[PDB]
Amino acid sequence: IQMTQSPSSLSASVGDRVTITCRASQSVSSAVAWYQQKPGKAPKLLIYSASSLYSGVPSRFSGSRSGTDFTLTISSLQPEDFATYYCQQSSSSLITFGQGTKV
Amino acid sequence: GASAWRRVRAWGPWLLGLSVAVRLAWAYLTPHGADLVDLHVYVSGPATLGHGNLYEFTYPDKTPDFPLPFTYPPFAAVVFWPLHLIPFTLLGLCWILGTIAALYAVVRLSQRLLGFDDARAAAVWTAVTMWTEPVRSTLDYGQINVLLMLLILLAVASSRWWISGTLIGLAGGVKLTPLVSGLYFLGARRWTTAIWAGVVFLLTVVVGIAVVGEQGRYYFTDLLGKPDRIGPIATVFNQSWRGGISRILGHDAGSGVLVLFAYAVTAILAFLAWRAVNDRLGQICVVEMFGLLISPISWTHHWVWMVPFMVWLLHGPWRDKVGAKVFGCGWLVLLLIGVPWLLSFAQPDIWRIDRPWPLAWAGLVDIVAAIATLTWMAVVGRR
Amino acid sequence: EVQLVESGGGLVQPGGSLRLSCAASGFNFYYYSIHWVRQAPGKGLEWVASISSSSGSTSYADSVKGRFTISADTSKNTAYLQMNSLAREDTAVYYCARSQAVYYWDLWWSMYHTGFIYWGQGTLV
Repeated sequence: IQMTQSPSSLSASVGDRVTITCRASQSVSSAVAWYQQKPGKAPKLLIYSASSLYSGVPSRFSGSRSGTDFTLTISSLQPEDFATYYCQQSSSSLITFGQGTKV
Repeated sequence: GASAWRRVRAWGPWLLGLSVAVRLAWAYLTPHGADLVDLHVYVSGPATLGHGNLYEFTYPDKTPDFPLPFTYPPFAAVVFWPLHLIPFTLLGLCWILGTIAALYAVVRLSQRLLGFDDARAAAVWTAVTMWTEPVRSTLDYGQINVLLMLLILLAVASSRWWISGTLIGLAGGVKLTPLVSGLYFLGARRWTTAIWAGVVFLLTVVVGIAVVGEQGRYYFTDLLGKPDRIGPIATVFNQSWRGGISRILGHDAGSGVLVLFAYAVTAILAFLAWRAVNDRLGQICVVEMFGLLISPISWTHHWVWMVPFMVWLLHGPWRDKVGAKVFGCGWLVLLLIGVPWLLSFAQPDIWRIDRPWPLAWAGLVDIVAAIATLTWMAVVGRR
Repeated sequence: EVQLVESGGGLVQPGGSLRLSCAASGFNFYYYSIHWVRQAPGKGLEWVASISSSSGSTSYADSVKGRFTISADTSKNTAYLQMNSLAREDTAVYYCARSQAVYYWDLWWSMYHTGFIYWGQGTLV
């Protein structure tokens, strides 16, 4: 399954809502997750099933099903929330993380 | 001892195989083991179809004392008319195997719902719960309760609105008791699926009126699904609130004030219990635990929904809480032994309502266990 | 409380074998699916293996198919992933993560994991 995301470093300003696309081919229902990975660390899951955020993740985070397309939206980068974000489709057959996307 | 737990899990297929062999041997080696009073009713109801004597039908051949009637909805007779085309033994063995496979499949669906697939553990669970009082009662009488449980959990598992709605509607058309499962979909905010399930139930009513019409009618007016016609209300097997209250009373209160207060208190307890749960399996198990308590007639063989509840307790999100393990083992020891089955011997006859303190108070056993579980869930959720 | 520990991540010659090990604590493997995710330097995350640890079903990628065989160990709570004829381009940071697999019956079963809730530290294969 070919998979791609928004261009990396598509939102660098601090103090504004940021948008990102999670382009996915075929149809994976709502089996999409978004992760936060600061360099030199391990990714931290942000939203599961692409609709509900994880426990402990700031409530500013919000991902929504845009049809076959998927997006991740937050408030801003106030608390130094800068990291490379990844999104995957979990069809249980072949999981693909797509292209890496930096904040 | 988790090591022994793994060892017994690995011994699943060759424990479920043993259970099935034992059950099949017992049914077809002992007289009245394969009596199947409720399968024979399902076969002899439609067998009289087209002759105006289907609900006036009685079946005292197997229980001369109590003539078994055909109290099922007419849609059930429509669905069972094909059974009329199969020889009785070819259907009895098929039905026993079907109930067994439905138990295994429903255990597997419960495991899937909890988020893990385990064929070996599913086989072990089927073998262990095969002999729980509700399951053995269903197998003995041939009553279709494991099949409808399988249909309902298949509906719950499938997120597709049409599949779940149609399954729930058809299963509720066959029997009106599992209709309470629809309430879970109301709790799950699945309004469209609930609407479609109701529509399918109404279309099953229409099919019953079309096929079994002119002989079975006014099924909701002038009949009200009267509990008395189905069977004795006070017999200890009737573990609903009505049965136990009648035992402790000596006279069927029915819609009395005291029964209404119990209905309200169990309503609040079950609502709090559901509010204390977050996973699909737990929600449906609580909904069906409440349904088994509110329905006017809930025999022991109706309480097969406890098996998914024990699966939830011993594997669900609450597979750690001290109370969760305590109440799971309590339900296992209660059902595997069976207090109502043991107590049924004491009473003079299934039609006797007067009881002394022991035979009446001990008749509230499953009611008390269910209410204790509901209260525990409510308090642990609120805390 | 809940922690993930990865004791593997050695250096191997081009072609050979290497056994990653992802210890787990604070939860039961059988109740979750353990996944291995790799991230080569200068490139993004790439899924490697998605063992379920309950049904034992092994899922791993096409370029991973001919070089990996992910094991499991429920008794010791470890992943124990294995390679063979590796190191052509496999230099990465093989994380291990757990996930909750939720199923749906759309007339036939279709597993899908809810997401990798907990991740271990980084390895240096």
